[PDB]
Amino acid sequence: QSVQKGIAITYLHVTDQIMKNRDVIRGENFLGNGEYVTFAGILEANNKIYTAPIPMGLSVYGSAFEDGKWVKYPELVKTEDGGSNSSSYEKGELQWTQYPNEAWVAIYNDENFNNPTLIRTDKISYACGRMRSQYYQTIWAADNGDVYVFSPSYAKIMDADVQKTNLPAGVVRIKAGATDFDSYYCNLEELSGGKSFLRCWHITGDYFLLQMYTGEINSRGTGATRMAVFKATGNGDKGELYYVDGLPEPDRISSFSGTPFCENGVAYVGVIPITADGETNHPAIYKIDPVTHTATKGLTVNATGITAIGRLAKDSHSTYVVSATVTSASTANYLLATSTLESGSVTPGNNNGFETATGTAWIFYKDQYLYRLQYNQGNEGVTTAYELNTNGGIAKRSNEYTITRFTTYGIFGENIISSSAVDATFT
Ligand SMILES: O=C(N[C@H]1COC(=O)[C@@H](NC(=O)c2cccc(O)c2O)COC(=O)[C@@H](NC(=O)c2cccc(O)c2O)COC1=O)c1cccc(O)c1O
Ligand SMILES: [Fe+3]
Ligand code: NA
Repeated sequence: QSVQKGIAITYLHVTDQIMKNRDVIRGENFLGNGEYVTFAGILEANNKIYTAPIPMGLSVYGSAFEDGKWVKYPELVKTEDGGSNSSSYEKGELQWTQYPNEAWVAIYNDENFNNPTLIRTDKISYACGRMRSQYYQTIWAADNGDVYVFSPSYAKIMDADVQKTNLPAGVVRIKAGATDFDSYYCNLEELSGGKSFLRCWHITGDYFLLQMYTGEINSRGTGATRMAVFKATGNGDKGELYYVDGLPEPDRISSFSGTPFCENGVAYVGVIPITADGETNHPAIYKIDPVTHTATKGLTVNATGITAIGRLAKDSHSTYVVSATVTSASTANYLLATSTLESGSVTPGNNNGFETATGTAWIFYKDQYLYRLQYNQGNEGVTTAYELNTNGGIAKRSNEYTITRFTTYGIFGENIISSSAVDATFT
Protein backbone atom coordinates (compact mmCIF):
# COMPACT_ATOMS: atom_id res chain seq x y z
CA GLN A 1 0.00 0.00 0.00
CA SER A 2 1.18 3.52 -0.87
CA VAL A 3 -0.11 7.09 -1.14
CA GLN A 4 -1.25 7.89 -4.68
CA LYS A 5 -3.37 10.50 -6.39
CA GLY A 6 -7.04 9.65 -6.67
CA ILE A 7 -10.30 11.16 -7.89
CA ALA A 8 -12.75 11.76 -5.04
CA ILE A 9 -16.45 11.88 -5.92
CA THR A 10 -19.09 13.28 -3.56
CA TYR A 11 -22.80 12.79 -4.21
CA LEU A 12 -25.34 15.18 -2.72
CA HIS A 13 -28.59 13.26 -3.20
CA VAL A 14 -31.23 15.96 -3.38
CA THR A 15 -34.39 13.99 -2.55
CA ASP A 16 -33.34 12.78 0.91
CA GLN A 17 -30.31 15.07 1.56
CA ILE A 18 -28.03 12.04 1.84
CA MET A 19 -24.31 12.67 1.25
CA LYS A 20 -22.14 9.85 -0.12
CA ASN A 21 -18.37 9.65 -0.51
CA ARG A 22 -17.63 7.35 -3.42
CA ASP A 23 -14.73 4.96 -3.16
CA VAL A 24 -11.78 6.99 -4.43
CA ILE A 25 -10.95 6.26 -8.07
CA ARG A 26 -7.31 5.61 -8.96
CA GLY A 27 -6.01 8.71 -10.72
CA GLU A 28 -2.41 7.64 -11.33
CA ASN A 29 -1.89 6.90 -15.03
CA PHE A 30 -5.56 7.70 -15.71
CA LEU A 31 -4.79 8.60 -19.35
CA GLY A 32 -2.00 6.06 -19.94
CA ASN A 33 1.05 8.31 -19.57
CA GLY A 34 1.51 8.18 -15.79
CA GLU A 35 -0.03 11.59 -15.11
CA TYR A 36 -2.93 12.02 -12.71
CA VAL A 37 -6.10 13.99 -13.45
CA THR A 38 -8.69 16.41 -12.11
CA PHE A 39 -12.23 16.07 -13.42
CA ALA A 40 -13.69 19.22 -15.00
CA GLY A 41 -17.47 19.36 -15.08
CA ILE A 42 -20.11 16.67 -14.67
CA LEU A 43 -22.46 16.72 -17.66
CA GLU A 44 -25.56 14.58 -18.06
CA ALA A 45 -26.77 13.92 -21.60
CA ASN A 46 -28.05 10.84 -23.44
CA ASN A 47 -28.25 9.03 -20.07
CA LYS A 48 -24.45 9.20 -19.85
CA ILE A 49 -22.02 11.21 -17.73
CA TYR A 50 -19.35 13.29 -19.48
CA THR A 51 -16.34 14.83 -17.78
CA ALA A 52 -13.02 16.18 -19.00
CA PRO A 53 -10.09 14.49 -17.22
CA ILE A 54 -7.60 17.36 -16.97
CA PRO A 55 -3.98 16.19 -16.65
CA MET A 56 -2.09 17.50 -13.63
CA GLY A 57 1.43 16.30 -14.38
CA LEU A 58 3.16 13.73 -12.18
CA SER A 59 2.65 13.17 -8.47
CA VAL A 60 5.55 12.06 -6.29
CA TYR A 61 4.32 8.51 -6.89
CA GLY A 62 4.09 9.25 -10.62
CA SER A 63 7.70 10.41 -10.93
CA ALA A 64 8.96 7.48 -8.82
CA PHE A 65 6.99 4.80 -10.68
CA GLU A 66 9.10 2.11 -12.38
CA ASP A 67 12.36 4.04 -12.08
CA GLY A 68 10.93 7.31 -13.42
CA LYS A 69 9.37 5.78 -16.56
CA TRP A 70 6.72 8.48 -16.86
CA VAL A 71 9.13 11.43 -16.68
CA LYS A 72 9.45 12.73 -20.25
CA TYR A 73 10.79 16.16 -19.20
CA PRO A 74 13.12 15.61 -16.21
CA GLU A 75 14.18 19.27 -16.35
CA LEU A 76 10.70 20.15 -15.04
CA VAL A 77 10.72 17.87 -11.97
CA LYS A 78 10.79 19.81 -8.70
CA THR A 79 13.63 19.39 -6.20
CA GLU A 80 11.95 21.25 -3.33
CA ASP A 81 8.56 22.41 -2.14
CA GLY A 82 7.39 25.67 -3.64
CA GLY A 83 4.55 27.39 -5.42
CA SER A 84 1.61 29.10 -3.78
CA ASN A 85 -2.00 28.45 -2.79
CA SER A 86 -3.67 25.62 -4.75
CA SER A 87 -0.70 25.69 -7.15
CA SER A 88 1.80 24.82 -4.45
CA TYR A 89 3.94 21.80 -5.29
CA GLU A 90 6.14 19.31 -3.49
CA LYS A 91 9.60 17.89 -4.04
CA GLY A 92 9.43 15.18 -6.67
CA GLU A 93 6.31 16.36 -8.48
CA LEU A 94 6.20 17.39 -12.12
CA GLN A 95 3.61 20.14 -11.99
CA TRP A 96 1.14 20.46 -14.91
CA THR A 97 0.93 18.23 -17.98
CA GLN A 98 3.81 17.22 -20.23
CA TYR A 99 1.21 16.69 -23.00
CA PRO A 100 -0.63 20.00 -23.54
CA ASN A 101 -1.55 19.45 -27.21
CA GLU A 102 -4.39 17.01 -26.65
CA ALA A 103 -7.75 16.75 -24.93
CA TRP A 104 -9.62 13.84 -23.38
CA VAL A 105 -13.25 13.18 -22.53
CA ALA A 106 -14.31 10.41 -20.17
CA ILE A 107 -17.80 8.98 -20.76
CA TYR A 108 -19.61 6.84 -18.19
CA ASN A 109 -22.79 4.87 -18.75
CA ASP A 110 -24.08 5.72 -15.28
CA GLU A 111 -23.35 7.68 -12.10
CA ASN A 112 -21.32 4.93 -10.42
CA PHE A 113 -18.28 6.06 -12.49
CA ASN A 114 -17.33 2.53 -13.58
CA ASN A 115 -15.60 1.51 -16.81
CA PRO A 116 -15.01 4.85 -18.56
CA THR A 117 -14.87 5.17 -22.31
CA LEU A 118 -11.92 7.49 -22.94
CA ILE A 119 -11.55 9.50 -26.14
CA ARG A 120 -8.58 11.59 -27.18
CA THR A 121 -8.24 14.41 -29.71
CA ASP A 122 -5.27 16.35 -31.10
CA LYS A 123 -7.42 19.24 -32.29
CA ILE A 124 -7.74 21.09 -28.94
CA SER A 125 -5.93 21.36 -25.62
CA TYR A 126 -7.64 20.20 -22.47
CA ALA A 127 -11.28 21.10 -21.96
CA CYS A 128 -11.71 23.24 -18.86
CA GLY A 129 -11.55 26.79 -17.61
CA ARG A 130 -9.36 27.74 -14.66
CA MET A 131 -9.95 30.16 -11.79
CA ARG A 132 -7.64 29.88 -8.78
CA SER A 133 -8.18 26.29 -7.55
CA GLN A 134 -11.30 25.67 -9.61
CA TYR A 135 -11.74 23.68 -12.83
CA TYR A 136 -14.71 25.09 -14.77
CA GLN A 137 -16.92 22.89 -16.95
CA THR A 138 -16.52 23.59 -20.67
CA ILE A 139 -18.36 20.54 -22.04
CA TRP A 140 -22.05 21.04 -22.73
CA ALA A 141 -24.90 19.47 -24.70
CA ALA A 142 -27.06 20.97 -27.40
CA ASP A 143 -30.81 20.36 -27.18
CA ASN A 144 -30.42 17.36 -29.53
CA GLY A 145 -27.85 15.70 -27.22
CA ASP A 146 -24.75 16.51 -29.24
CA VAL A 147 -21.96 17.30 -26.79
CA TYR A 148 -19.65 20.23 -27.57
CA VAL A 149 -16.19 20.04 -26.02
CA PHE A 150 -14.68 23.53 -25.64
CA SER A 151 -11.08 24.37 -24.75
CA PRO A 152 -9.77 27.87 -23.94
CA SER A 153 -6.18 26.56 -24.25
CA TYR A 154 -5.37 27.67 -20.71
CA ALA A 155 -2.01 25.91 -21.03
CA LYS A 156 -0.76 28.75 -23.26
CA ILE A 157 0.20 30.68 -20.12
CA MET A 158 2.47 27.95 -18.70
CA ASP A 159 6.02 29.15 -18.04
CA ALA A 160 7.82 26.20 -19.64
CA ASP A 161 7.53 26.26 -23.43
CA VAL A 162 7.11 22.48 -23.55
CA GLN A 163 4.11 22.80 -21.23
CA LYS A 164 2.41 25.48 -23.34
CA THR A 165 -0.17 24.34 -25.83
CA ASN A 166 0.23 25.52 -29.43
CA LEU A 167 -3.44 24.84 -30.20
CA PRO A 168 -5.88 27.77 -30.42
CA ALA A 169 -8.97 27.83 -28.27
CA GLY A 170 -11.51 25.67 -30.05
CA VAL A 171 -14.38 23.21 -29.98
CA VAL A 172 -14.99 19.63 -31.06
CA ARG A 173 -18.10 17.47 -30.96
CA ILE A 174 -19.45 14.10 -29.82
CA LYS A 175 -22.71 13.27 -31.57
CA ALA A 176 -25.58 12.19 -29.32
CA GLY A 177 -25.02 8.62 -28.11
CA ALA A 178 -21.60 8.37 -29.76
CA THR A 179 -18.34 7.82 -27.90
CA ASP A 180 -16.04 8.99 -30.70
CA PHE A 181 -15.46 12.52 -31.86
CA ASP A 182 -16.90 13.29 -35.28
CA SER A 183 -15.15 15.57 -37.81
CA TYR A 184 -16.47 18.87 -36.42
CA TYR A 185 -13.90 21.47 -35.40
CA CYS A 186 -14.15 25.20 -34.81
CA ASN A 187 -11.15 27.45 -34.13
CA LEU A 188 -12.65 29.95 -31.69
CA GLU A 189 -9.71 32.37 -31.71
CA GLU A 190 -10.28 32.91 -35.44
CA LEU A 191 -13.85 33.98 -34.60
CA SER A 192 -13.21 35.98 -31.41
CA GLY A 193 -10.54 38.42 -32.56
CA GLY A 194 -7.81 36.27 -31.01
CA LYS A 195 -9.38 36.04 -27.55
CA SER A 196 -10.05 33.07 -25.30
CA PHE A 197 -12.50 32.49 -22.47
CA LEU A 198 -12.88 31.69 -18.79
CA ARG A 199 -15.88 29.34 -18.97
CA CYS A 200 -19.02 28.67 -20.98
CA TRP A 201 -22.54 27.28 -20.74
CA HIS A 202 -25.40 26.06 -22.91
CA ILE A 203 -28.21 28.57 -23.51
CA THR A 204 -30.69 26.81 -25.83
CA GLY A 205 -30.66 24.81 -29.04
CA ASP A 206 -27.08 24.93 -30.36
CA TYR A 207 -26.36 28.33 -28.75
CA PHE A 208 -23.70 28.55 -26.05
CA LEU A 209 -22.64 31.47 -23.87
CA LEU A 210 -18.90 32.11 -23.54
CA GLN A 211 -17.47 34.38 -20.87
CA MET A 212 -14.62 35.91 -22.86
CA TYR A 213 -11.26 37.27 -21.82
CA THR A 214 -10.62 40.88 -22.84
CA GLY A 215 -6.85 40.40 -22.94
CA GLU A 216 -4.63 37.45 -22.11
CA ILE A 217 -5.79 34.46 -20.11
CA ASN A 218 -4.72 34.55 -16.47
CA SER A 219 -4.79 32.18 -13.51
CA ARG A 220 -7.39 34.13 -11.53
CA GLY A 221 -10.13 34.60 -14.12
CA THR A 222 -9.94 38.38 -13.87
CA GLY A 223 -10.84 40.62 -16.78
CA ALA A 224 -13.15 38.06 -18.39
CA THR A 225 -15.68 40.81 -18.81
CA ARG A 226 -17.19 40.21 -22.24
CA MET A 227 -19.84 37.70 -23.25
CA ALA A 228 -20.12 36.08 -26.66
CA VAL A 229 -22.75 33.82 -28.20
CA PHE A 230 -21.60 30.72 -30.10
CA LYS A 231 -23.98 29.08 -32.58
CA ALA A 232 -22.31 25.70 -32.98
CA THR A 233 -23.87 24.65 -36.28
CA GLY A 234 -23.88 28.15 -37.78
CA ASN A 235 -22.17 28.94 -41.08
CA GLY A 236 -22.71 25.50 -42.55
CA ASP A 237 -21.60 23.61 -39.42
CA LYS A 238 -18.40 25.67 -39.05
CA GLY A 239 -19.49 27.60 -35.95
CA GLU A 240 -20.40 31.28 -35.55
CA LEU A 241 -19.43 33.61 -32.71
CA TYR A 242 -20.86 37.03 -31.88
CA TYR A 243 -19.86 39.28 -29.03
CA VAL A 244 -22.89 40.37 -27.04
CA ASP A 245 -24.06 43.95 -27.57
CA GLY A 246 -25.76 45.94 -24.83
CA LEU A 247 -23.78 44.94 -21.75
CA PRO A 248 -21.71 47.61 -20.01
CA GLU A 249 -18.37 47.88 -21.74
CA PRO A 250 -15.47 46.00 -20.09
CA ASP A 251 -13.83 48.89 -18.29
CA ARG A 252 -17.07 49.25 -16.29
CA ILE A 253 -17.35 45.57 -15.26
CA SER A 254 -15.61 44.10 -12.23
CA SER A 255 -16.98 40.58 -12.79
CA PHE A 256 -19.97 38.55 -13.88
CA SER A 257 -22.16 36.73 -11.35
CA GLY A 258 -21.15 33.24 -12.52
CA THR A 259 -23.59 30.62 -13.74
CA PRO A 260 -26.34 32.13 -15.90
CA PHE A 261 -30.02 31.41 -15.51
CA CYS A 262 -31.57 30.14 -18.74
CA GLU A 263 -35.25 30.04 -19.61
CA ASN A 264 -37.49 30.71 -22.60
CA GLY A 265 -34.56 30.60 -24.99
CA VAL A 266 -32.51 33.35 -23.32
CA ALA A 267 -29.82 33.72 -20.65
CA TYR A 268 -29.76 35.96 -17.58
CA VAL A 269 -26.47 36.97 -15.98
CA GLY A 270 -25.48 39.33 -13.19
CA VAL A 271 -23.05 42.18 -13.85
CA ILE A 272 -21.01 43.59 -10.98
CA PRO A 273 -19.61 47.07 -11.72
CA ILE A 274 -16.18 48.34 -10.77
CA THR A 275 -17.82 51.43 -9.23
CA ALA A 276 -21.35 51.11 -7.90
CA ASP A 277 -22.06 54.78 -7.23
CA GLY A 278 -25.65 55.78 -7.93
CA GLU A 279 -28.61 53.49 -8.55
CA THR A 280 -28.05 53.32 -12.32
CA ASN A 281 -24.59 51.88 -11.56
CA HIS A 282 -25.55 49.23 -9.02
CA PRO A 283 -25.16 45.54 -9.90
CA ALA A 284 -27.88 44.41 -12.26
CA ILE A 285 -29.16 41.34 -14.05
CA TYR A 286 -28.99 41.44 -17.86
CA LYS A 287 -31.00 39.36 -20.32
CA ILE A 288 -28.98 38.00 -23.27
CA ASP A 289 -30.92 37.01 -26.38
CA PRO A 290 -28.74 34.50 -28.28
CA VAL A 291 -30.48 34.97 -31.63
CA THR A 292 -29.72 38.70 -31.70
CA HIS A 293 -26.67 38.52 -29.38
CA THR A 294 -28.17 41.52 -27.61
CA ALA A 295 -28.31 42.20 -23.86
CA THR A 296 -30.84 44.35 -22.01
CA LYS A 297 -30.54 45.70 -18.49
CA GLY A 298 -33.06 44.27 -16.05
CA LEU A 299 -33.40 43.93 -12.28
CA THR A 300 -31.11 46.13 -10.19
CA VAL A 301 -29.58 44.51 -7.12
CA ASN A 302 -28.86 47.04 -4.35
CA ALA A 303 -25.92 45.08 -2.94
CA THR A 304 -22.19 44.70 -3.51
CA GLY A 305 -22.26 41.58 -5.68
CA ILE A 306 -24.40 38.92 -7.35
CA THR A 307 -23.49 35.25 -7.03
CA ALA A 308 -26.48 33.21 -8.27
CA ILE A 309 -29.70 33.52 -10.26
CA GLY A 310 -32.46 30.93 -10.47
CA ARG A 311 -35.97 29.77 -9.59
CA LEU A 312 -37.34 28.01 -6.50
CA ALA A 313 -40.81 26.49 -6.37
CA LYS A 314 -42.90 24.46 -3.95
CA ASP A 315 -46.50 23.52 -4.72
CA SER A 316 -48.23 26.68 -5.97
CA HIS A 317 -45.48 29.01 -4.68
CA SER A 318 -42.66 30.09 -6.95
CA THR A 319 -40.08 32.88 -7.06
CA TYR A 320 -36.85 33.85 -8.72
CA VAL A 321 -33.95 33.81 -6.26
CA VAL A 322 -30.96 36.13 -6.57
CA SER A 323 -27.99 35.45 -4.30
CA ALA A 324 -26.39 38.77 -3.38
CA THR A 325 -23.38 39.70 -1.28
CA VAL A 326 -23.01 42.77 0.93
CA THR A 327 -19.50 43.81 1.95
CA SER A 328 -18.86 46.20 4.84
CA ALA A 329 -16.08 46.67 7.39
CA SER A 330 -16.95 41.27 6.51
CA THR A 331 -19.30 39.91 3.82
CA ALA A 332 -22.90 38.76 4.25
CA ASN A 333 -24.93 36.77 1.72
CA TYR A 334 -28.68 37.12 1.08
CA LEU A 335 -31.11 35.05 -0.98
CA LEU A 336 -33.42 37.72 -2.38
CA ALA A 337 -36.86 36.87 -3.76
CA THR A 338 -38.26 38.51 -6.89
CA SER A 339 -40.97 37.73 -9.42
CA THR A 340 -38.99 39.37 -12.25
CA LEU A 341 -35.40 39.55 -13.48
CA GLU A 342 -36.13 42.35 -15.95
CA SER A 343 -37.08 45.50 -14.01
CA GLY A 344 -37.33 47.06 -10.57
CA SER A 345 -34.91 46.26 -7.78
CA VAL A 346 -34.22 44.03 -4.79
CA THR A 347 -32.54 45.17 -1.54
CA PRO A 348 -31.49 43.13 1.52
CA GLY A 349 -33.67 44.22 4.43
CA ASN A 350 -36.68 43.37 6.57
CA ASN A 351 -38.89 42.40 3.62
CA ASN A 352 -36.05 40.61 1.78
CA GLY A 353 -33.59 39.39 4.38
CA PHE A 354 -32.91 35.65 4.09
CA GLU A 355 -29.27 35.58 5.11
CA THR A 356 -26.83 32.73 4.44
CA ALA A 357 -23.12 32.12 4.60
CA THR A 358 -21.21 33.06 1.47
CA GLY A 359 -20.56 30.37 -1.12
CA THR A 360 -17.95 29.70 -3.78
CA ALA A 361 -20.31 27.80 -6.09
CA TRP A 362 -24.11 28.08 -6.19
CA ILE A 363 -26.03 25.33 -7.98
CA PHE A 364 -29.76 25.25 -8.64
CA TYR A 365 -31.24 21.78 -8.93
CA LYS A 366 -34.06 22.34 -11.47
CA ASP A 367 -36.50 24.74 -9.74
CA GLN A 368 -36.48 22.68 -6.53
CA TYR A 369 -33.34 23.43 -4.50
CA LEU A 370 -30.41 25.79 -4.30
CA TYR A 371 -27.13 24.25 -3.18
CA ARG A 372 -24.26 26.28 -1.76
CA LEU A 373 -20.77 24.76 -2.10
CA GLN A 374 -18.14 26.53 0.01
CA TYR A 375 -14.46 26.10 -0.85
CA ASN A 376 -11.99 26.25 2.07
CA GLN A 377 -8.57 25.94 0.40
CA GLY A 378 -6.83 22.73 1.57
CA ASN A 379 -9.53 21.95 4.12
CA GLU A 380 -12.96 20.36 3.72
CA GLY A 381 -15.66 22.01 1.67
CA VAL A 382 -19.01 22.86 3.24
CA THR A 383 -22.48 22.55 1.78
CA THR A 384 -25.89 23.87 2.70
CA ALA A 385 -29.06 23.82 0.64
CA TYR A 386 -32.21 25.92 0.34
CA GLU A 387 -35.80 25.52 -0.84
CA LEU A 388 -39.21 27.12 -0.66
CA ASN A 389 -41.26 25.95 2.30
CA THR A 390 -44.97 25.18 1.98
CA ASN A 391 -45.76 28.81 2.91
CA GLY A 392 -43.66 29.97 -0.04
CA GLY A 393 -40.80 31.40 2.01
CA ILE A 394 -37.15 30.67 1.38
CA ALA A 395 -35.81 28.19 3.93
CA LYS A 396 -32.63 26.30 4.67
CA ARG A 397 -32.72 22.53 4.47
CA SER A 398 -31.62 20.95 7.72
CA ASN A 399 -28.55 18.94 6.71
CA GLU A 400 -25.27 20.88 6.59
CA TYR A 401 -22.20 18.82 5.73
CA THR A 402 -18.49 19.08 5.45
CA ILE A 403 -17.52 17.45 2.17
CA THR A 404 -14.31 16.41 0.49
CA ARG A 405 -12.47 19.37 -0.99
CA PHE A 406 -13.89 20.10 -4.45
CA THR A 407 -12.48 21.73 -7.58
CA THR A 408 -15.42 20.99 -9.91
CA TYR A 409 -19.09 20.11 -9.78
CA GLY A 410 -22.06 19.17 -11.89
CA ILE A 411 -25.33 17.25 -11.86
CA PHE A 412 -26.56 13.82 -12.85
CA GLY A 413 -30.02 12.50 -12.08
CA GLU A 414 -30.94 13.23 -8.48
CA ASN A 415 -27.34 14.03 -7.44
CA ILE A 416 -25.27 17.14 -7.23
CA ILE A 417 -21.76 15.77 -7.79
CA SER A 418 -18.47 17.39 -6.76
CA SER A 419 -14.91 16.21 -7.23
CA SER A 420 -11.21 16.90 -6.80
CA ALA A 421 -7.85 15.16 -7.03
CA VAL A 422 -6.92 13.80 -3.60
CA ASP A 423 -4.19 11.89 -1.84
CA ALA A 424 -5.32 8.33 -1.22
CA THR A 425 -3.88 4.99 -0.19
CA PHE A 426 -4.39 2.05 -2.56
CA THR A 427 -3.19 -1.54 -2.85
O1 LIG B 1 -11.40 32.90 -1.51
C1 LIG B 1 -10.56 32.10 -1.78
N1 LIG B 1 -9.31 32.06 -1.07
C2 LIG B 1 -9.08 32.99 0.02
C3 LIG B 1 -8.26 32.39 1.16
O2 LIG B 1 -7.07 31.85 0.65
C4 LIG B 1 -5.92 32.53 1.05
O3 LIG B 1 -6.02 33.50 1.73
C5 LIG B 1 -4.57 32.02 0.59
N2 LIG B 1 -4.84 30.78 -0.13
C6 LIG B 1 -4.24 29.56 0.34
O4 LIG B 1 -3.57 29.53 1.31
C7 LIG B 1 -4.61 28.26 -0.37
C8 LIG B 1 -4.15 27.06 0.13
C9 LIG B 1 -4.54 25.88 -0.49
C10 LIG B 1 -5.40 25.91 -1.58
C11 LIG B 1 -5.87 27.13 -2.05
O5 LIG B 1 -6.75 27.20 -3.12
C12 LIG B 1 -5.49 28.30 -1.44
O6 LIG B 1 -5.97 29.50 -1.95
C13 LIG B 1 -3.94 33.07 -0.32
O7 LIG B 1 -4.76 33.23 -1.44
C14 LIG B 1 -5.02 34.53 -1.85
O8 LIG B 1 -4.53 35.45 -1.26
C15 LIG B 1 -5.94 34.72 -3.06
N3 LIG B 1 -5.85 33.48 -3.83
C16 LIG B 1 -5.11 33.44 -5.08
O9 LIG B 1 -4.53 34.41 -5.47
C17 LIG B 1 -4.96 32.12 -5.81
C18 LIG B 1 -4.17 32.04 -6.95
C19 LIG B 1 -4.00 30.83 -7.59
C20 LIG B 1 -4.58 29.67 -7.08
C21 LIG B 1 -5.34 29.75 -5.93
O10 LIG B 1 -5.95 28.62 -5.36
C22 LIG B 1 -5.53 30.96 -5.30
O11 LIG B 1 -6.33 30.97 -4.17
C23 LIG B 1 -7.37 35.05 -2.62
O12 LIG B 1 -7.98 33.94 -2.03
C24 LIG B 1 -8.29 34.09 -0.68
O13 LIG B 1 -7.94 35.06 -0.08
C25 LIG B 1 -10.71 31.18 -2.98
C26 LIG B 1 -11.85 31.24 -3.76
C27 LIG B 1 -11.99 30.45 -4.89
C28 LIG B 1 -10.96 29.59 -5.25
C29 LIG B 1 -9.83 29.53 -4.46
O14 LIG B 1 -8.79 28.68 -4.81
C30 LIG B 1 -9.69 30.32 -3.34
O15 LIG B 1 -8.51 30.18 -2.60
FE1 LIG C 1 -7.08 29.14 -3.67
NA1 NA D 1 7.75 29.31 -7.67
